[PDB]
Amino acid sequence: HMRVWVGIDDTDSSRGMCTTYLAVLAMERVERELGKVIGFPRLIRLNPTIPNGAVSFLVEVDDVGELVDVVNEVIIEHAMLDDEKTNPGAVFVDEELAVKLKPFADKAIKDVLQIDEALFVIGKYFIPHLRHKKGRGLIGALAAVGAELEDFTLELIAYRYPERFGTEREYDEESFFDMDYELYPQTFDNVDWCNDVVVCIPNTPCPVLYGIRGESVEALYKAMESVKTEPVDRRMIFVTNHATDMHLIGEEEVHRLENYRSYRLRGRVTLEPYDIEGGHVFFEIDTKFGSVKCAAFEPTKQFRNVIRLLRKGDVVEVYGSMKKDTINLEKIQIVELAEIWVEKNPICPESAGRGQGFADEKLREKVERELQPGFYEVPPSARRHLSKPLIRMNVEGRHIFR
RNA sequence: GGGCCCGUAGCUUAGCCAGGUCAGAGCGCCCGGCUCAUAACCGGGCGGUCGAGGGUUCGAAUCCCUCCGGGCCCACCA
Ligand SMILES: Nc1ncnc2c1ncn2[C@@H]1O[C@H](COP(=O)(O)CP(=O)(O)OP(=O)(O)O)[C@@H](O)[C@H]1O
Ligand SMILES: N=C(N)NCCCCN
Repeated sequence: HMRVWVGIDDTDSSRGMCTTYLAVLAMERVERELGKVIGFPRLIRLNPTIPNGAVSFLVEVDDVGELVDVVNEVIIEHAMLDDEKTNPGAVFVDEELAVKLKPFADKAIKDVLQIDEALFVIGKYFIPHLRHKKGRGLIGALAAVGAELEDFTLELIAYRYPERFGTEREYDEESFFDMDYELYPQTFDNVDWCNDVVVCIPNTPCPVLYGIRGESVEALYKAMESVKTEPVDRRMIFVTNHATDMHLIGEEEVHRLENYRSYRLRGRVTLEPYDIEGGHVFFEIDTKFGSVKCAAFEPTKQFRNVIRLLRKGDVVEVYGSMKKDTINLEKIQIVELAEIWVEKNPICPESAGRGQGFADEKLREKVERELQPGFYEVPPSARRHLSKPLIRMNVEGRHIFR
């Protein structure tokens, strides 16, 4: 007998699968043909700005030889090897040898690595593996079996029947709101009571019927029963880093701010908020690094109404990814609020010269602002996987748009 | 005491000094859409009679007259 971590990534298509499904089909066979799969499989999300999830599951077979073969099959039948955007990869790391990968995984969640850095690893520990085509999978693969989970969450992922593949998903929508209604926060980020959307029911080719996140088996269990939906074929719970901010980089730990990575910076507003056709807002804040601009895009919705209130001077904390040199707000902290006054010519009942008063002074008044200090985030429909929703953070000044 | 600018939908604005698609647009906004993808025009829609008052003219947002509201500059007195 042997304990071994299986890891899979990049296997679906722009019309194929959900890599998580294959990992389940691989689990099914392993569970009835080689041994026993231990605990819940993990769905680890890697760097989200990559030019993205991976799966892993700890098994216990008698013979790793066969183990590989089996998981290779599923990968040679239920995997879209046709498309060119799909280059699968598989790893089998001995239980012990897991932790010794946490770094490599950390590096593939917060930065950008090339296939070599992954081969270099498989080599350092001579790790049984499966490359297909380019096998750019082997990156996520390892990463998935090395991802550290200090803070984690769960996700109940349901799948439809193969024959019901392609059809538009039916479900008594409303049953998810009765849902969110009584478990929340417990089960969360599943719906948007504001933008009126049921965010956990994808509209893709993947067999994924629904997908409910929460913080406990208890909640997920109650939830799965409490909701009306089309027949559920398979169903599995995944431990994930979903909603953990496990990709942000602290400004207190890097000199430059490269593109394709996520951070958390503090700064003063320099250039006021503004729009562009599309509802897209922008504003430049001053920082330790220098001139850094922030985007508060439209899908961000109800967030913009908060972003536009920022005035030159305000001290704020921006949470987001850096692309096009801009930091895409996932959330923002209003540290201190800068006061702003306005000048006006007095009246009897105007200006008469450069130095020749009017009275002598101009009417200076302190206009009260509305925007207020605290943590503001983007509403669920706009939620990013890794992005940690505030309902989870323990800090004050939280404004949770449910 | 004189010299100016500026005022079009809730905002920010094309048009205006070459007066005859008397109304374009972006944001917001109401309503929908999209997402396993942070996302640099996603859609429609309501909405203005062009600061007010008057004159010119077949005709004015558009040229002219003044007023209100903002707001600026140069002299001068002392
Ligand atoms: N840090 C990183 N740097 C570079 N490539 C990375 C990376 N982390 C992951 N990758 C690679 O990016 C590719 C992701 O492909 P997929 O896994 O198909 C996207 P997915 O999001 O997993 O597919 P899906 O959208 O159907 O869920 C894989 O090659 C993965 O190994
Ligand atoms: N709750 C989920 N399973 N998914 C919600 C994703 C929302 C952003 N697409």
